[PDB]
Amino acid sequence: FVSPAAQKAFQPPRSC
Amino acid sequence: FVSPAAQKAFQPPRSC
Amino acid sequence: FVSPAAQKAFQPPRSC
Amino acid sequence: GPQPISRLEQCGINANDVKKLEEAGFHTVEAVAYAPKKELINIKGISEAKADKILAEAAKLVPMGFTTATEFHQRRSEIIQITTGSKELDKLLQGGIETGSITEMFGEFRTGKTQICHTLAVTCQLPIDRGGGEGKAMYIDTEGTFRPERLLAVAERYGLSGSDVLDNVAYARAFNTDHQTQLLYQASAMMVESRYALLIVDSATALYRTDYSGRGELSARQMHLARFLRMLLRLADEFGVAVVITNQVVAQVDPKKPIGGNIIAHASTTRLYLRKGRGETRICKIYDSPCLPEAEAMFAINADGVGDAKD
Amino acid sequence: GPQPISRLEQCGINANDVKKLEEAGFHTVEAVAYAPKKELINIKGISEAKADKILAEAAKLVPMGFTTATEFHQRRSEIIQITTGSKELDKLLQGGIETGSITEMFGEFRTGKTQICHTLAVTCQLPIDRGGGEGKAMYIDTEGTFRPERLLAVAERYGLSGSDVLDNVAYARAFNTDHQTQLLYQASAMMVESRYALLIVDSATALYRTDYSGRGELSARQMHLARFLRMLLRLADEFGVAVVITNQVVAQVDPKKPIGGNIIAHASTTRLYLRKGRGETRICKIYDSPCLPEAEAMFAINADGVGDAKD
Amino acid sequence: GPQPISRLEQCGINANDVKKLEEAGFHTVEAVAYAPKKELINIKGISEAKADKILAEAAKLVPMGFTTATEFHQRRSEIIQITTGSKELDKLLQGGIETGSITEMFGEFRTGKTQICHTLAVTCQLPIDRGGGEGKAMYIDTEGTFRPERLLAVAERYGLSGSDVLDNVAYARAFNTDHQTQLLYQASAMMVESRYALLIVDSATALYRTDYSGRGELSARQMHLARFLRMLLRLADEFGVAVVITNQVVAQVDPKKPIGGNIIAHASTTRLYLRKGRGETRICKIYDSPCLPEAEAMFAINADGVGDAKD
DNA sequence: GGAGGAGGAGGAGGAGGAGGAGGAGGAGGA
Ligand SMILES: Nc1ncnc2c1ncn2[C@@H]1O[C@H](COP(=O)(O)OP(=O)(O)OP(=O)(O)O)[C@@H](O)[C@H]1O
Ligand SMILES: Nc1ncnc2c1ncn2[C@@H]1O[C@H](COP(=O)(O)OP(=O)(O)OP(=O)(O)O)[C@@H](O)[C@H]1O
Ligand SMILES: Nc1ncnc2c1ncn2[C@@H]1O[C@H](COP(=O)(O)OP(=O)(O)OP(=O)(O)O)[C@@H](O)[C@H]1O
Ligand SMILES: [Ca+2]
Ligand SMILES: [Ca+2]
Ligand SMILES: [Ca+2]
Ligand SMILES: [Ca+2]
Ligand SMILES: [Ca+2]
Ligand SMILES: [Ca+2]
Repeated sequence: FVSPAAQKAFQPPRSC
Repeated sequence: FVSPAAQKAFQPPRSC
Repeated sequence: FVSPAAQKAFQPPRSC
Repeated sequence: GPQPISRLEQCGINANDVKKLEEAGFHTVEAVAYAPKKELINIKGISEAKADKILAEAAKLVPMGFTTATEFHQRRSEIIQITTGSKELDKLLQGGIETGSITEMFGEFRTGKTQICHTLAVTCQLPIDRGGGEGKAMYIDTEGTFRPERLLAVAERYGLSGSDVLDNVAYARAFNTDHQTQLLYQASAMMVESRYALLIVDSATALYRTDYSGRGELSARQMHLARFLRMLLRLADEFGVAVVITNQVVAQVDPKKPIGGNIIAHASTTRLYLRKGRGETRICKIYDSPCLPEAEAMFAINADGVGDAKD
Repeated sequence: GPQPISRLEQCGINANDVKKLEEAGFHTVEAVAYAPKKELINIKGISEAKADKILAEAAKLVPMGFTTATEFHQRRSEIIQITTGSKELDKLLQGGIETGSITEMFGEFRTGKTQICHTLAVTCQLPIDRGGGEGKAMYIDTEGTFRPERLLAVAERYGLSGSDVLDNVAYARAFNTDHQTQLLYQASAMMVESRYALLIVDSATALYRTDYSGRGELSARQMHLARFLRMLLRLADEFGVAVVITNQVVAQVDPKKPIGGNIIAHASTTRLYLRKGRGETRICKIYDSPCLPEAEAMFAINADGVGDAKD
Repeated sequence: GPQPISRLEQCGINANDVKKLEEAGFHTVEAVAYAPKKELINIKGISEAKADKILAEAAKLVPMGFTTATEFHQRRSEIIQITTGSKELDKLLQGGIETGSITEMFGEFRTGKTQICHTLAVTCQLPIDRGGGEGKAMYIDTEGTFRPERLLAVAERYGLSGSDVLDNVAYARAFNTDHQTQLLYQASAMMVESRYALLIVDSATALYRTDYSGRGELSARQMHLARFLRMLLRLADEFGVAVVITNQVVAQVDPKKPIGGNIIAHASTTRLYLRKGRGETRICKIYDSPCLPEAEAMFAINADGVGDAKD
């Protein structure tokens, strides 16, 4: 199965 | 073989 | 080889 | 806990087949799902089509797909770490002996491999609040050096019923390497009936050094050991127990190397190197781990098991 | 990116057939073009004539003819190389881990195979300006040694949102070799929906050593591994990801050899041999590559992933 | 006692096969059960199928499964500990020399390794009420320093018939390491016919230092010694005798180390380090044990064997 | 109505283990 959070597209990791 | 005392489920060890 | 006296069974040592 | 293999009958498997999966060593749905198609074909009554159905139905009951590191980080933050009875040692391991994984402790003689295993055998029965795992202890022993009196000593330290502590430690002595592997199949049967937190093989490699003496027996030796370690990982993934194996050392010809070759080194996730300190104190070093830095600690073997250095 | 297989419907393919190509694992036009006629015939509904049409139309949408080394040198000069988090290591690789290719890292235990994979899993999300690939990370794990806390450490070093970094790493655990290959077909489905830069199989050979234990299972073992490696090349050509597999070692009887035989050696374009240095430092050697000279470097495993030797 | 191997005939084994198991060194059902499948295949007449049946039937006559620490603590609380003839020494060992295990005593010259073995050879014949084992003594000697007059001295102290005491000590002199191992196979034959309580090898390592002189003979030396120690454990588990081996020492280059390497150190459960005191007094230290704390005692070599320090 | 015939095609590595060995005197004085 595909996790509903793994199906989401690549979001650029913000700065911390 | 399985010991008849090893087949028994985990009992929480009391306080002494 | 087995000694004929070593083949004999354990005898309880008497008291002296 | 894991799902008993009986749950396959409510999914389209003939109960006569579930019984055949039972003689092959499968007692949970997870063990059947994690198994290859090849492993089920090797069973007598099972055919090519049955294994396809058995695997398809098992796949539905246990998740074997992708997740996110977020979900996995959340699930791992809830994992049990059994206390080693030593604050300084638990701090080195960042909590204690981690479950669902294979931990290996090696060292010279007297360095505390059997003594840590006897402390772990008790402290795994402690409530999680006290640093335990709330499960039984399984102690496969290949040397004959299992001392229940060392368990009673650790029990008194934690104020537990010594009689009840000895009732939660399942003990088996292995006499050769074939027996050592055979005992793991019975372990899988028991771990469904009762809750176990820790599995101990002491020593996991001692018998391999003399069952396979020859020069040309080396490949067969490491292959048989690889299967044993593969089966330990099975029990760790199936039941979530903490597998703790011990290992003996050897001298460097060209200064102490653990035996077992690359097989034991790749398989164990955490490797603990134990040295002799002064008196009753010992030194534990992180020799290999995915998450812990290469550091050291100093514990002691006391009259009540493994504890902190009393000085 | 690649073209979704739906684009075949605008070319004369019945959408009922594109659905059958979907169950066979084809989700892009490239995957269907790169496929043999034989592979499509093995599908149920597809006939001899359909595959001829499906291949003919797929051939028009993706170029499969000759070009010049000039055009290929130009296109390759724009290829992404993901940073290894180590200047000295990136200089050895002349940029970093090269995408569209299979890179293999092997070595003894503790030498940093899992630690490099955890650094690569983060630094692939960096913007290309910082040495990344601006894509997600896929981490197929066959040992159970995936630690999301080691990702959060590498994230802090590059000042990235640890929560966002864990959201871009898709994690799957493989339990046997059949499952390990099955996970690659789902990988092909996911890589169309989202942008992935890196695929990690750790370890790609660990499970083959015990799934195929016998002496006569050797050919079947290397054949199954050859198909897995052939499928990794498929994903690397289809999506342009960087495939990074790890490998275990063995002892030389007549001093450390990677396992997998000639199959793994011919298939991997870059092979990285990792040794243990002193303390936390490790030594990476170019073991095989089409373009890099046989050289060495010295990196270190730090509290924030793989970095340069801190001394 | 153990079950004679003849009991396999009442279970489906051809008496012609039991005779072949006899020439291979198996004289009890336990010895055959504890044996690997591999060990029986190496016999001439035995086939793959026979060993499967022989092992299956042997498995039924002797328990080789799990029990509880309770049952094992109960069974161990009934184990015999032979007195060392010294109150202060017995208190150090918490009872005396424990049966079913390998005890090793090492030290410099004159420190009493041969003198303790001569006291143990007599006090093993005492009734259990007096601290004995009520069995015969077997004394494998590799140095030529077996003195029956030292047995007669210990007999007078306990008021036993010196002639009867010398009738219960079976003596063999080993001239090389091959002979030393060969004598253990004959030991297994004798221990079925008569009841033995104690087995003594003095010294267990003396001949290994010169049979394997070379630098490249080191692995072959420790391998041959490992098999000898593995066979001593066999006799200890099969017959429940107390195995007491002695060991020589060496100087530390970088102050007294026992020889035999890690093989002898891992194999022996209890290691006794003997020092020279003043006059006739000696100091025994617990060097390794699963249950005894690292402590010391002070015994003496008197005109009637090992006793307490007379002062 | 009738009347058979034609072979061929290789491949696939893996597996560490093993310590031991002591030695060497000297320097008067109120
Ligand atoms: N009750 C006790 N109190 C204190 N120290 C003890 C006690 N029992 C054993 N010890 C010490 O613990 C050490 C034995 O450690 P352990 O039994 O774990 O050995 P090990 O590492 O398994 O060795 P081996 O390779 O010989 O099996 C020895 O130093 C011994 O003196
Ligand atoms: N947080 C950390 N800080 C420092 N060093 C660490 C940290 N986590 C792990 N290490 C070190 O990294 C090494 C582990 O490397 P890694 O997990 O990549 O092993 P591997 O090559 O995959 O081994 P194996 O074949 O056993 O799986 C060990 O030396 C360990 O001590
Ligand atoms: N009858 C006796 N009465 C008193 N002391 C004795 C007597 N016989 C031997 N001894 C003393 O016992 C010591 C000999 O001990 P033993 O024979 O056990 O040596 P060991 O430890 O085996 O030495 P080695 O390594 O040389 O074989 C010597 O100090 C010797 O003087
Ligand atoms: Ca031990
Ligand atoms: Ca490992
Ligand atoms: Ca790893
Ligand atoms: Ca290559
Ligand atoms: Ca002697
Ligand atoms: Ca030992």
